[PDB]
Amino acid sequence: DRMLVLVLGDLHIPHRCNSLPAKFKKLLVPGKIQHILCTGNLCTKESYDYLKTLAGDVHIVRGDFDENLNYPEQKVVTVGQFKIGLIHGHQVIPWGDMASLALLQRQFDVDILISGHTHKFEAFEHENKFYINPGSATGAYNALETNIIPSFVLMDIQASTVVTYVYQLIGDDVKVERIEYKKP
Amino acid sequence: YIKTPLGTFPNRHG
Amino acid sequence: YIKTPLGTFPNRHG
Amino acid sequence: YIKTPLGTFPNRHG
Repeated sequence: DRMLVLVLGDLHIPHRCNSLPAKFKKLLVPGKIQHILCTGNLCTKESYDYLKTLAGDVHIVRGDFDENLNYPEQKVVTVGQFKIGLIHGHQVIPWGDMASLALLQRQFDVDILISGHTHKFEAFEHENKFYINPGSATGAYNALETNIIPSFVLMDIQASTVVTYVYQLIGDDVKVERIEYKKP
Repeated sequence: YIKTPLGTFPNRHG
Repeated sequence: YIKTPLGTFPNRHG
Repeated sequence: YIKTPLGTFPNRHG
């Protein structure tokens, strides 16, 4: 029996984007995803009370532009056989730095490390660990780029292999890519 | 294209 | 580097 | 050294 984990963040509504794309929103039927792991930058509780609608288990991490400060700056969870680490990623300098992200992986002692902020999607394995960045679901802009392709990641967890699906909205048609990771 | 829990969509990397 | 609530420290030398 | 949730690092010197 599969576990499906939704991974998304850097929404940045209302300031940077009005709402998540309807096309994305149509795919996230409530109940069909069991877990939700969010990198942060919602930022308003509008979205936090929205994410709750879609699944019973939802975890936020604190973003540098998140207004509810009680979110944890990082969270470690387990789903099936996978120990997952979650962090927004503004703590990593330079942004998305590999060596730094690796420490947080070993420090957190996780199989999969999720981080955001760079608004750039990543899903890859490094030294037998798997690193995910869902990118920005709204396509929100970062300090350096204005045409950022919206995207969110859905993890399919089956025993010791996670299948990671990324859906990025290029043009106005959802498109996806598969990346498979097995615990070593 | 590629099958997913949420439907079949084209491969970004065509 | 790693930005923490208690400082910002290099991960290694450099 | 100094112990943060994100790690333990030397105090940027001895």
